[PDB]
Amino acid sequence: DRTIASSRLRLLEYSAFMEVQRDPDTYSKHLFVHIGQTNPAFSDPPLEAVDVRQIYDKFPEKKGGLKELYEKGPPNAFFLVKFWADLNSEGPGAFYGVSSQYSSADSMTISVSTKVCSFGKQVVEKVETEYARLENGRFVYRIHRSPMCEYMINFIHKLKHLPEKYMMNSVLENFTILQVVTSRDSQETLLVIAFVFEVSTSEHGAQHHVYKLVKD
Ligand SMILES: C[C@H](NC(=O)N1CCc2c(cccc2-c2ccc(C(F)(F)F)cc2)C1)c1ccccc1
Repeated sequence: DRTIASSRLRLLEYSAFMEVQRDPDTYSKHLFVHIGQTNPAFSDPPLEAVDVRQIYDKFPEKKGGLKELYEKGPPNAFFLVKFWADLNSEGPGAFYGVSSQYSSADSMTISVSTKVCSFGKQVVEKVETEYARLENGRFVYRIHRSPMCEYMINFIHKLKHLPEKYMMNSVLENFTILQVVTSRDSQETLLVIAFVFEVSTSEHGAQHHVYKLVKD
């Protein structure tokens, strides 16, 4: 279906942004990485596969770690997403947030873990609980303007400081984010997304690419 979905849950949209208030009337918002709600086109080809074994070490090993999650399954829930971040956006106290939306055929309470990882070691984990709302023959879950942690704020600023993009990509090669969305009381896994990043060498802006994770 070329979507980031598992039978239990679907990630409709994902956004990481900075917002600034130019004047009291006007606010400017720049998106670092963006995934939008797109309709599946009949024409579209299947998602390519990446052997999960090959990305194990980019994420912590023991627990909350790909190998273990993937053994727990369900293996249809596991995806990989490659962002090309737009790093061309400033002042003190602009707001840094992450805004996402999910859809389901059921109503649950979902818990969203987000581990920022460096060199496969996790530097921080957020945990968010989100509740179901009903629309369109589906239940949706909205996460509005969730704050960015400061690690990531410092990382983005200092990463933008670097003189050349190829350096940025050198730093990014051991930067990952692992996101696991569970049902809160079940702790059943609904959706796991591994995230890897590259700086957009084009001025084309934010791009992404989705691959299914497999264990042949
Ligand atoms: C709730 C909050 N979520 C986050 O902080 N984040 C971080 C930033 C981020 C996220 C998702 C996708 C992409 C990015 C991102 C990464 C890199 C770059 C670039 F351009 F710099 F490479 C640009 C955008 C989610 C959180 C709080 C505490 C602990 C962990 C998480």
